[PDB]
Amino acid sequence: VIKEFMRFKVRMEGSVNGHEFEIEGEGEGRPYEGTQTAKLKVTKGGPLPFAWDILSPQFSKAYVKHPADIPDYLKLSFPEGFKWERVMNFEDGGVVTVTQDSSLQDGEFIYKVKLRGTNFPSDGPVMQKKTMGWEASTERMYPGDGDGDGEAELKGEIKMRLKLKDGGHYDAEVKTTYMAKKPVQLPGAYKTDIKLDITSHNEDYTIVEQYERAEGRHS
Ligand SMILES: [Ca+2]
Ligand SMILES: [Ca+2]
Repeated sequence: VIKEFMRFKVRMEGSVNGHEFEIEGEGEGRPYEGTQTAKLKVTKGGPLPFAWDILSPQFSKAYVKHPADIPDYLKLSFPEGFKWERVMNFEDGGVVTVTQDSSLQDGEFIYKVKLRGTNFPSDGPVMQKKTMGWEASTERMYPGDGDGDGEAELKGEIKMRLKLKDGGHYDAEVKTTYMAKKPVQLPGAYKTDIKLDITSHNEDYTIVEQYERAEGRHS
């Protein structure tokens, strides 16, 4: 059901420091090559009064290139799909919590995202729009119980670093649990190398295009 070229549609509803917004977008990519693009539009609550960069990692793990000897748990979960739940703890106390549902309908992936950002300092780089994209990251994957049923799901941990417009960096610690909707084979521990670029945007980041390349490899 996962072809060599796949499209997706995404909707996000969120709030950051109480500012509510909605985003609708579409994407496409090559799931076995690990590459994908997305075009997002802010349909309500724009222009966003905070940095786009805290949203960009929430817009697609079916598109991670995996070697044949690492089970591709998230690809195997389809057509039913999977859910994920993420916490990002930023170094100045801001927090982003995300929940997401991924399914396959009419030959396309369907993503539904709910996001809540809290406690960003009013004078910090997120609320002041002083960020300039993510450095490449490495997510460390491992099987572990993330939902209290006693059975392992797939967990990931990332140390992420955002570049600052005025010079410097700004760090976040991220934990995600990925949960298949049907029983499928979990891998052992491995790592995923990820690089996400904003490839174009209008001046106020209400229409934004992203590109991501992601590849799983042995530890
Ligand atoms: Ca579990
Ligand atoms: Ca479970």
